[PDB]
Amino acid sequence: DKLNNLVLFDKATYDKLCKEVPNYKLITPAVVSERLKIRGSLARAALQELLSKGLIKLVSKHRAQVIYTRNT
Amino acid sequence: PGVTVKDVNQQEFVRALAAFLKKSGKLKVPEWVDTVKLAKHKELAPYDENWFYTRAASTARHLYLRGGAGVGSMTKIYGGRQRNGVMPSHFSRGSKSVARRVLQALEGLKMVEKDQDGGRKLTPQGQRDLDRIAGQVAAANKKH
Amino acid sequence: DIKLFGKWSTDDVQINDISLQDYIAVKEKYAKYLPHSAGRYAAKRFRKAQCPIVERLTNSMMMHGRNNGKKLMTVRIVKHAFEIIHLLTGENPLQVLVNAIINSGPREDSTRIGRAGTVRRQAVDVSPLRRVNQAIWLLCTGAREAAFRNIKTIAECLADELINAAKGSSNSYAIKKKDELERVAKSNR
Amino acid sequence: QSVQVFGRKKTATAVAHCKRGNGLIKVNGRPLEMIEPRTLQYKLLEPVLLLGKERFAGVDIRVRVKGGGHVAQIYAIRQSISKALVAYYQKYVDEASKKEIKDILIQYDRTLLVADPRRCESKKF
Amino acid sequence: FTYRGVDLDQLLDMSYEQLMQLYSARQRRRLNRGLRRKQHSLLKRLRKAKKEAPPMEKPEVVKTHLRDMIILPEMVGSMVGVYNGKTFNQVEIKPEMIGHYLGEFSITYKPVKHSRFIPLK
Amino acid sequence: RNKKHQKLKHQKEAEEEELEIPPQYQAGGPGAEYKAKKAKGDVKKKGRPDPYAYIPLN
Amino acid sequence: LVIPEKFQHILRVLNTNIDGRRKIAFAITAIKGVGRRYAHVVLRKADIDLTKRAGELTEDEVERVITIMQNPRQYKIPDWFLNRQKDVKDGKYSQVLANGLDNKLREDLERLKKIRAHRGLRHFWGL
Amino acid sequence: VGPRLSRRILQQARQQQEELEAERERTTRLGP
Amino acid sequence: RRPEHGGPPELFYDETEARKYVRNSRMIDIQTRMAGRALELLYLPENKPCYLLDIGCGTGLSGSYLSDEGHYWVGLDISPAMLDEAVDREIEGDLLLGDMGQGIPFKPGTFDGCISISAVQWLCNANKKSENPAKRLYCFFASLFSVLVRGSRAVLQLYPENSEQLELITTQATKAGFSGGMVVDYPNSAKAKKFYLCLFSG
RNA sequence: UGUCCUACGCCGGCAGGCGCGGGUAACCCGUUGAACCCCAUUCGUGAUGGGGAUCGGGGAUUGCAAUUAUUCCCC
Ligand SMILES: Nc1ncnc2c1ncn2[C@@H]1O[C@H](CSCC[C@H](N)C(=O)O)[C@@H](O)[C@H]1O
Repeated sequence: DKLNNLVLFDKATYDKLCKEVPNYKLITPAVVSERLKIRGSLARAALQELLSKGLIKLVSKHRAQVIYTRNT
Repeated sequence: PGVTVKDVNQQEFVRALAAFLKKSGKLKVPEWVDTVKLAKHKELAPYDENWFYTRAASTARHLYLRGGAGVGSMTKIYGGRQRNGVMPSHFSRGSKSVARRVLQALEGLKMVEKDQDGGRKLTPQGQRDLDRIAGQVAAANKKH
Repeated sequence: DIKLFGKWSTDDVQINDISLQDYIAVKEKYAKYLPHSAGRYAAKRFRKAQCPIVERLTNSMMMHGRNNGKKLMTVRIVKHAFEIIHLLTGENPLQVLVNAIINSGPREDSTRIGRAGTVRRQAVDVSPLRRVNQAIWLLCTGAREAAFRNIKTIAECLADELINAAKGSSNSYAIKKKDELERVAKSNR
Repeated sequence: QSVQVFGRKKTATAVAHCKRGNGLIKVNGRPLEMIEPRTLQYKLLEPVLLLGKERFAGVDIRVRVKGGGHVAQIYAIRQSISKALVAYYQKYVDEASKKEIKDILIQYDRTLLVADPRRCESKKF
Repeated sequence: FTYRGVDLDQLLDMSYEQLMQLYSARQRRRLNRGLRRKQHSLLKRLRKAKKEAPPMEKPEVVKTHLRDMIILPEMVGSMVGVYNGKTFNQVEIKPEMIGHYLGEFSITYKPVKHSRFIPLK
Repeated sequence: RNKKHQKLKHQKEAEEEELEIPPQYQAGGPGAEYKAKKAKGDVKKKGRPDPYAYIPLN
Repeated sequence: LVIPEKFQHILRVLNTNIDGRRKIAFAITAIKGVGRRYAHVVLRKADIDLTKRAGELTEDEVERVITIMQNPRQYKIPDWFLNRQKDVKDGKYSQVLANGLDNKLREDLERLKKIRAHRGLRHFWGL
Repeated sequence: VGPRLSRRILQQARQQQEELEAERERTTRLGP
Repeated sequence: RRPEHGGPPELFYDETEARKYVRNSRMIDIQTRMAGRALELLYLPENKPCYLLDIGCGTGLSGSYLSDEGHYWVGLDISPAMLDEAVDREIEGDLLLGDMGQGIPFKPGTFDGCISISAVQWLCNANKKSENPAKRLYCFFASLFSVLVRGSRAVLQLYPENSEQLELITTQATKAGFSGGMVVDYPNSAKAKKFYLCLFSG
């Protein structure tokens, strides 16, 4: 029915993100938003933050689609 | 040997020239900078709060690429598509006062001057500054 | 070596089905840099068997009105689809593309005949050209009606449909519609 | 020594001048690698990639392009550069290189040297 | 009552030329473009109707075809009849009527005020 | 052209029913008054109910 | 980042509810009398980060933005940009927001009904 | 080619020739 | 171009088509006033309780209209997705899953009225080799004449794609003993031309 | 296509206003700097930043005259 995606990081959500996102083999805003039940703009912000800390590898950048994946 | 404006990426050049004109800080910023739409076909105010420096950088570049442009030419350049309600869309020009204020601010910085046959055109010293910032773009991009 | 998007090779591409070697044109003469060619592959009959198959996907994603004529958007879509399918699967994207094409084309169709009131269905065979065409159409429809109102983009849904039809798992749209068509053909011999 | 050729598309025209040089490519005074649509960038870059940068290392070209749209202009540009190199290696360089290069272009793509004569149809009352 | 923070007494005492700014853009453009001979004509007729009235009750009714008069504060209290195409509507000019046209107060059209087979055999 | 199309589509329907009738008798035992002359449509009357058609079954 | 300890899911301003789980520049538009343009200009005059979400504004921020929307002319918001420019009874420039919008609307309808012009009579004959 | 497209091509090539060949007050007095 | 050409009703009416049907405002509005016309087209007496069949019930909005008027009804359908979203709609009457052409499993002398909405057109064509539309229609119409009360009425709404379908349907109806006719609502219209085969047992 | 098309200068946020030039025309608008498209930002499945109808206030413009909203602009 009506989705109730979180607008901001909860504590358990942030911890689960930080220790379960960096092993997915495919990192896009859509997959994190759908399987973490979060708003996609904050999904993009979280992915940008994980890229900023040097832990996730960007593959290609676009205005339409951005894709990341694991370092190793 | 010196790289020109026409020798680099235009978007990075425009952003670097915007940073240049922002750090100079001597353009006459209008009092209505945060309360206007840039054309009648817009739907919101510009999302980048210091849009004036970006617009002035792009204006300077456009005069470099083609001289003799007045206010009407720059309103033609930044014109877009008005969605007329439930009625078919059309091409609409930009706002004249914003283009005029950009041109007069660039004249106040002495980068841009009039000519005898028409509108505004580039000064030699502003053209030196523009070649300098273009070389900075090429060094920051093509040598990296 | 000619490469799709500068990073995808067509030398290791092996086509499995004997039926379609002349009708899936991706080899050393059909290898192109980009799925855009401005080609007139439809001015004469059977010319579109010489069209490279990524150009056929690119030509078949320009559907439902708004997207007509927008081919650069579609070249972008299939490019991002190739990157994401390579990341998710770990091998050559073009290979599972031709795999999903082979596994998605129906082999036995039904035709509707009638005289007056009495309308019945007779099972008939399919041309290889129609096999490839229907596989392309069903995959494009699967991706398109797969996304349409969700957070997932068009490229992710296209790549997921392409994987799900490459391995032939029943969660794919194209293999479901193909199985339905083959079932009604078997019931209407 | 220099030659001047042209290529065309629906309405887009490209005029290419080919002179002895060192391997810099100018279109409308702008470099080849900076023309706006990157999605068609390899469509702009196919003659160089098929022939190698070593065949362009002793030549320079400048192309003026007028008419058409983005894609039509790109196709006219690639036709212009291919015809310019063919004309130059025909006139001032030996003919065997010109024939083998012409064969390479025409086996990869006929529209690199033969114009597509398709235009918009007229509507009659 | 007040109109744009101005009372009727000095509104009558205000000029013709700087009353213009108090009105809306349509009225201001009309007052820019002058008034015609019929306008001052019916102004004189309503003034004559006000002059010959006994001072206890309302004056007599002045009737006209002319639907594109703007109601000015001079006309407040007058008894005006406007032709709506077939009949005359008689209306008292209130102070609240201070901006509109006369033709708004006599509408020229009327409101529009606008079983299944069952088988027996 | 679409006029004659529709008109004799209706005429074929009527002819097929009229040819259904005699073998139906053997083996076993329409808005014309509501048609508008000015336009294609369906005009209401006061004496009769809303527009309809009754084709009885034999 | 993470949720602040004073994240307001529901805001109660101008006798109207605000959904706090949204950007501020549209949670402002959630009430009547303000759309996207006036919300953006109010927030730029108020010097508030528009990237920030609505639910994490402090009491000083909400009271100053409420203060600015009640008296926009004082904070150099221009005359032309306002909702009501010349009130008919008392000529002055303002911005009616929550209940004053409904007040001025229904009293304008009553004014058009009392004078028996075409517009008011037609509107009330429409129902 | 046809008239219009060839005309545009010819003028374009002429302008390119002149811009390749490219790369003070009027004489107000008669005698120096 | 038309749903009939999709194939058997068990395959065209899958879950996705059901979810597009339930979220469709035109379907709701038109099929609601068709249920109204169907219930008004049989002369069942006013203030008299009656028992009805609502075949081709699909969503049960026709059943919701029958229950709105106070009357009780039994739903019969072939697609499971239609019955799933109908029970999801919390309709009052009882549903049943079964093909109508094979025969309606009810005892004779049972129902005061029958209402069929957009379903009889599906029995005019054969989607299997074992299928034969003439005998299927004969069986289904004989099952109507069996399970109905003698003297009850059955309204049968349809949108015949040509006159051959009408020819075969009417022949199989008149050879099953049914007496009645055709109410062609708004005959010369196009967007409101709706065919209603009205039947009764004597 | 153009003696109403318009370059340019000044004012106003916009419609618009003022002045001064070209064009009876491949000569000036005009190298017709069109939109889709392309590249970055915000948005995140929400009758929601989709969609704009219908209204409230004000300004401007063409007309002898805009009321029953001529047309345009802002909220
Ligand atoms: N032979 C058959 N037996 C039973 N049901 C059938 C059938 N052929 C078609 N149907 C049914 O006819 C329906 C058409 S959809 C009708 C929906 C309904 N009128 C409403 O809107 O409430 C489907 O539910 C389908 O399953």
